Amino acid sequence: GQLRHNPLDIQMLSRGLHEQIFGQGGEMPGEAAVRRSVEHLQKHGLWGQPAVPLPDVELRLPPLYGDNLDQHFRLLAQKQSLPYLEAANLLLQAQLPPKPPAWAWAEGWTRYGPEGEAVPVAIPEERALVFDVEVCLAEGTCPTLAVAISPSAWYSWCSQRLVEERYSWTSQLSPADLIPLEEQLVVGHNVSFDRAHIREQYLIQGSRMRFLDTMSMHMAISGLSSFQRSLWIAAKQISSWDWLDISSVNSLAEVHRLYVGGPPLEKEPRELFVKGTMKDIRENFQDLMQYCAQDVWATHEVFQQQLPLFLERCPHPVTLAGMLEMGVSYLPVNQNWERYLAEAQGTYEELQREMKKSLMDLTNDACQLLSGERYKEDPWLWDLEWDLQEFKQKPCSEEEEFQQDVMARACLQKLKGTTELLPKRPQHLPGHPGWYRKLCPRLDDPAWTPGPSLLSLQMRVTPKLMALTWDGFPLHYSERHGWGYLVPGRHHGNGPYNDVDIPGCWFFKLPHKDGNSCNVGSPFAKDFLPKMEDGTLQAGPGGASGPRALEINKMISFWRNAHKRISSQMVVWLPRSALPRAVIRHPDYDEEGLYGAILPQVVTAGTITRRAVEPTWLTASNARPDRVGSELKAMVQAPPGYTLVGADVDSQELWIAAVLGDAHFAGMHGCTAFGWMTLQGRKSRGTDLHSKTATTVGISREHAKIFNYGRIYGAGQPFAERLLMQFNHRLTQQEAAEKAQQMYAATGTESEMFNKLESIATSDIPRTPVLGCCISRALEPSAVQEEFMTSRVNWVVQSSAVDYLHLMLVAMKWLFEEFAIDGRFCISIHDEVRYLVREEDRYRAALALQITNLLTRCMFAYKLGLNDLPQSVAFFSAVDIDRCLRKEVTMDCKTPSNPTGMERRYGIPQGEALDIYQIIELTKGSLEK
Amino acid sequence: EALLEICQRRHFLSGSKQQLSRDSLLSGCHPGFGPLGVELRKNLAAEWWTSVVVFREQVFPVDALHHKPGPTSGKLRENLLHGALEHYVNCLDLVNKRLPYGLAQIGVCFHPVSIGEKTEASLVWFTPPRTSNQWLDFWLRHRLQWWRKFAMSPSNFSSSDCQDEEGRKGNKLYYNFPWGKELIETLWNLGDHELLHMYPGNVSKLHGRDGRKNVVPCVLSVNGDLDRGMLAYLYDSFRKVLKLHPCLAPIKVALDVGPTLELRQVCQGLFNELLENGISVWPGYLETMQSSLEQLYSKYDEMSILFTVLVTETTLENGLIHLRSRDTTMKEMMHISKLKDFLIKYISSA
Amino acid sequence: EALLEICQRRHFLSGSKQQLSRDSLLSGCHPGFGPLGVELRKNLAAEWWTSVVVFREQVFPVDALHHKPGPLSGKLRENLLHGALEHYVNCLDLVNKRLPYGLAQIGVCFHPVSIGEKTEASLVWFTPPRTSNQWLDFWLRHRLQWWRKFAMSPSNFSSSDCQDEEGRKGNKLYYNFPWGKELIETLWNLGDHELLHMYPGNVSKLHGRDGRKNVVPCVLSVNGDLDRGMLAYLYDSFRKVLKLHPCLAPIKVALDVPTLELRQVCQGLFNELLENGISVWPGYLETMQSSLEQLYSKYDEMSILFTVLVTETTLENGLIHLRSRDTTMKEMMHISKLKDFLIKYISSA
DNA sequence: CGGGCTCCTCTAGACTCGAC
DNA sequence: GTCGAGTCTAGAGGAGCC
Ligand SMILES: Nc1ccn([C@H]2C[C@H](O)[C@@H](COP(=O)(O)OP(=O)(O)OP(=O)(O)O)O2)c(=O)n1
Ligand SMILES: [Ca+2]
Repeated sequence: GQLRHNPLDIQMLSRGLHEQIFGQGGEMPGEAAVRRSVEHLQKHGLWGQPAVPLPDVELRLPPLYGDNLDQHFRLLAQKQSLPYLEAANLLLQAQLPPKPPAWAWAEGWTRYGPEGEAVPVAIPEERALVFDVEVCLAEGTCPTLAVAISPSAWYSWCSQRLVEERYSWTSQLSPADLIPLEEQLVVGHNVSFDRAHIREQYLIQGSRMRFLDTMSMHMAISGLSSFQRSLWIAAKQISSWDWLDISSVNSLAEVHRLYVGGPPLEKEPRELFVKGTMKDIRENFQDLMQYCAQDVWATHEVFQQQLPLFLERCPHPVTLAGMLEMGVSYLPVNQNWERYLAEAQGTYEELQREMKKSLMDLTNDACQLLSGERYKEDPWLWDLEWDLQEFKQKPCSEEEEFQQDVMARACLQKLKGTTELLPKRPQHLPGHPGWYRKLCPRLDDPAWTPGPSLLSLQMRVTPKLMALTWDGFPLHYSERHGWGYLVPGRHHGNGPYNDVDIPGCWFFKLPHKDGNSCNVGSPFAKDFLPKMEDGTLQAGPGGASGPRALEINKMISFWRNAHKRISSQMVVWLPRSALPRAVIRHPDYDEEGLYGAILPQVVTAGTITRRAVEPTWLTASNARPDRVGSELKAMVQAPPGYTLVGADVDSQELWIAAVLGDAHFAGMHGCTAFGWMTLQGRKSRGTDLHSKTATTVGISREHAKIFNYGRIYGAGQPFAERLLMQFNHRLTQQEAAEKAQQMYAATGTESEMFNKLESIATSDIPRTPVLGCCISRALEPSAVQEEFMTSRVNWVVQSSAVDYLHLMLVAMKWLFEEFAIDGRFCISIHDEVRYLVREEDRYRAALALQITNLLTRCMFAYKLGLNDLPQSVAFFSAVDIDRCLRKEVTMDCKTPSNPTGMERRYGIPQGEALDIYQIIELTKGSLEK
Repeated sequence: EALLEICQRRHFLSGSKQQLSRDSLLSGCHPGFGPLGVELRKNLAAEWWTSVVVFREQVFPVDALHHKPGPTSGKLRENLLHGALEHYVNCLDLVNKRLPYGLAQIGVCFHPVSIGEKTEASLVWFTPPRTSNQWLDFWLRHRLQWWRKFAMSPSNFSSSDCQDEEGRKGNKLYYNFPWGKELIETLWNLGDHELLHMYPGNVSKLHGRDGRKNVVPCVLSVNGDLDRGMLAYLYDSFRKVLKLHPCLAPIKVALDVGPTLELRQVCQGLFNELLENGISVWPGYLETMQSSLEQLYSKYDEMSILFTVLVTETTLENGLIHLRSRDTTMKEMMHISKLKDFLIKYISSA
Repeated sequence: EALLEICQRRHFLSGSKQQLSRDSLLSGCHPGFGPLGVELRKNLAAEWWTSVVVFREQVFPVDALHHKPGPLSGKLRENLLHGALEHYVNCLDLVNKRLPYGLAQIGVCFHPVSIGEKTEASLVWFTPPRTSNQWLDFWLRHRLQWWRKFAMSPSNFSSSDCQDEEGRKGNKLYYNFPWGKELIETLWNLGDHELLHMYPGNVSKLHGRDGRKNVVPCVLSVNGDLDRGMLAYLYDSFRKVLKLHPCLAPIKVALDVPTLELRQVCQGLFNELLENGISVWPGYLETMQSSLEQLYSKYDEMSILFTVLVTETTLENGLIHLRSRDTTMKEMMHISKLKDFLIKYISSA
């Protein structure tokens, strides 16, 4: 009988899988523990509920090397990261001669021997390096120069665009435009940036070179939170301050001052590589290369001072293997990327000019109120600058017609020469008022556009121009209390404020989505669209003029804040020779198309929870039918012959907290009420905790995620009420409070989770309950006392999720290497893992990912001592097999910039989301070919 | 009815109220437009040409005769599509048999109502069948943006997908006139049926190049009404002001004088300068029946005149001339030397 | 005959070679014009407009329909005079009851031959009888100067004086085509007879201010043929080279050609030249390439002022080969000075 | 007491630098 | 030698992600 049950009647893992994973010899929880669990469940009214059995799964799992799961994972990770630890130790035992006085002015790589002799080499040809790259920002994204430190000799790289002066270089980057490098290890401060300039890193096939980062290890050892970073910077210029002397911000100067504490680091004041041209770099070549070498040496010293501490506080090899695997992200693109950029920019400009037409018309119609001093009668525009400046002052015959024309031209020319009388500096619209002057660009601007083109909804005069009103009251801005409205008099919403002291008026702030403490900075936020539609917020012109402004603001808000990031993404277009034969021979291959890749500049550990941080691709919005350019991730399209096979873990932090609470309570699954509730539920039936919450309260499932994860980590009942009122407008203040008490005072259901989290948090040396990784030195109780409590309690679960990601990466790499699965790691979001696999091995990759999830869940159970795993969370709900990258395999990504969808505008079809029961039938249950 | 009376008073629409029935204007039974109306229509034609033919490497002008002889006598044309399709084989030689390429033409067509005359702009866009829907969507977006970017209320320019009696895909462009939405531009994704009927026999002549593939193009036909478009822009523009687009205003600048002989020569020199620049100027220094400044301002506002240049006694002292815009109603003191650059920049950057 | 073959090949004239004949071209019954011919006629219309309506405060456009309704059962128009005469009353209010004024128009006129459509540039000048012949001579001289401005051999643009049967002074402009002299324009002094016939009685509406007194002006007809003018200029401009005047030539510069980066440079130059108002033939789009002599011959037969070539050396220094249609002298100049050079060359002539 | 991140635009202050 | 136009930094508020 494959079906198994625990003393709590929860369906456990199948008998075959349990025997393959846990073997035998487990210890029973004991009569007392079972009695306590039954008593708790009956007290919370959950012991009598039944459950429908799930089909059993029989798998011939790959042979685990060790005696149990932990030893197996340790062996896998040691095999994966053994050469790179050796390279790091080689760096730890390196002595170099002083940096050469004369840097080589030659294209390519130069090797510096003793005394400073420069020898040209093709590649550094080393196993461990310290790498820094300098890029001329004003010229483009092509690397300018780089200096590398090897244990034997120095290395310096100069580009063809720095030694040779040319009229114009190609703006489409190529592998021939990158730095030629490459079992090798490269160490850098923000090595992700320096990794993106390596020629061989953009190949579709993977490489054995891994990258180590100084910021990531700094965050692992003695990192700081965002609030902690702010406090640290403020102190450099909460009653606990012992954390200051052992922590620093990710700036290389501060990190070197912390871990080394030598002379202060020297920074160039000119910043030529950022605010300079190529000529300045050519003139100051020696100084810039010396600065680069100094930065490389400082990074080397910091790495030497950091690596032993990182190995001490993160002794599990899986941590290092997952940090190395997380730094090889790879996002393929094509000419559709360029077309998407063009279409998004065009749609953004069209909507921008559509809004600016109405804004400029309203402004121009307001200049007439200057005449007759009629602005004193306008409630919206009685406090602007209407003053006007004075200008600064220090049948004729052929012969007759020609003479008349010449005389007129000469008279005009004579009066044309009076330009010397007026001042050289042209005055900016002296005639028009000051508020109108501030909104107009000057003629010297190369991008001058007629009229008040420098206007947007975000400015402080736009609501006054549009005569926006709240419940029949004109909007009023208070610098102390943000926006609001004026009620005539001398209504109770958001309370009055006497600080404005407006004669015969009252000031009430607009309702902010985050409470009375916050201030509204603009009435055009997404939260005010329902109020505009309802009628509380109205425009003076009325009709569709008002709501359309907010609609367009919502549509173009994301692109406005992300066009610089998305357009400046470093894309390197691989030529036909560099592409594999499989891509070329595939029917979908296009001769006239482009095939390149974008390497995300991922900081592996940019969080105190050791999470990753990428400015764009970890902030990339999903496709929506309203936001302009929201199909950003959908433009990451696999090359011909390749598919993006990946999946998302289901209810990660909920399960981690539940298993921790259970293990604290009793060595069984589903002991506490919260653990039992989390396990009892399927995603195909809509009865999981997120779906159950989305049913109980009318908010969406994402809002349910926000609500649950807030309630877990210390959100109060007022926060719950505000969230419910924000994401469901049908609820009133009294009605929303009823549902807040229904899920907060009725919890204890989650008492054991809180007990375990506060036990780990208040420990002198907090450690991850799975891989044993320690918290940052600036968060231990000896340094922070009772402060940063919420951050520390959330750190346990978040770092457990990071350990989950590390385990997933290690297991996936092991399965790919062992069974010869043709694919590579694509990108990992905080709980997602995408792998660029060939079309012929998509189902093998899906089965490998299912096995990886099963192994990771079993590891989480075993490291806590539960000695078993429920069947409910033993496999992925569905593994996505899609050509492009999107949240769901069925969304067609309709956008204001992509109205026809991905199927019509491009050639992207819809993929499939398959469960284990289907993957097994598709691949006969074996990963082998 | 205020718009029609203002058009009559400022010579946009000729005739009395009897001939200015909106049905007559829509049908084309009205008499010809006034000189300002002619200038507005010419500005619309110039902008359409700049957007369609000039900035496209594959769109060429074409000349189709106003009458179609033969099968029983000849007839006057009702569409520009037939004449442009008659030149497909000849114009294949220009682009070296490469697709897509277009033939454009702005002309007058006659349809029964009484014969109503309409100024129409056409674009026959020969495309391979593979991307015919993509090109239809692209041209829909492009023409809709072209109509919207000269409009104070672009929301009144709309689109509507439509199917022909044969099921051929197409789109229709409308403007929200005060009475209702009237069709002003129609894009049809006509197949090769028209080309095959007009060129019976071997299909070797019609073979265009889709990359490296020979194929018979799919006739994407775009037809737009310029008289109704001009009337729509007059309604859109309409203190009584006709806020026509700066690139569509019939009169860019009106020069007036506020020393009779010397100021006459100064204004004459400025007139000749702005004219040679390429800016049409309304002479406001010749009207013997002078009026107050406010009446002149109202008259220039109703005429869609962008700028009123004033040359005064102080101009001879320091070269400063008053300049009032139609938008803010504020004038600015600017030197004579800088007037031509400012006007050119204002027109081009609009 | 060679010129007509070149025009047909180079898309100055549309239709088959058999259809295109001298009589059909002179009668308006030809199949039509090619894109180059359309642009040449458009340049002619623009120059005529600048010469007549522009630079004058007394000349206005005319909007006359193609058909005349009412009893003579409407008919296609035969001239643009009737529309101007019908607009006479309103144009008096337009000029604020001043005098004189004009009503010039360019449009398609229908003449029986078949149906012959000609593009005619007319000029209806309303002047008081005090200064009739003075304005007639002024218009004659200005029109002859305009015709001779673009001519390589302005001696072929003749002018003659002819008297009609009614007994009214008139002039007839001509061009000396190789086969003979053909009428390209004609001036008449018709008088007030047509306006009186079209407005019988109530002469108070027709009164205009000739200074202090009120007079009914006469009618002056200055009617030319822009199609015949286009043919005359083509014949005057004809090594097979069509040396058209820069203000009339349809295409100014031909741009030709690492395919990708050269294409990008050519696209940037093309965009700049188009934005600055210079028509460019995009010859760089053609993957197929022939001898540079063939390209030069093609661009010469298309009346293209200059041929610009972007090569590999351009990326390094920015220099581009430039070939002149008139002088056949090649030179190297920086690609950033081409726009200003072309603008200066056009403005010079 | 939600947590951990990302970056933008706008406004104010400080500063400087040139023009008269 | 005073003062207005750039310049730069910073802080706030908004908005993407998990
Ligand atoms: N507002 C949020 C959103 C997310 N997370 C954390 C908790 C999750 O464990 C992790 C992954 O994000 P998801 O939203 O994907 O969480 P789930 O994986 O549980 O979502 P689902 O399982 O429904 O796909 O991010 C959080 O703490 N707070
Ligand atoms: Ca998940």
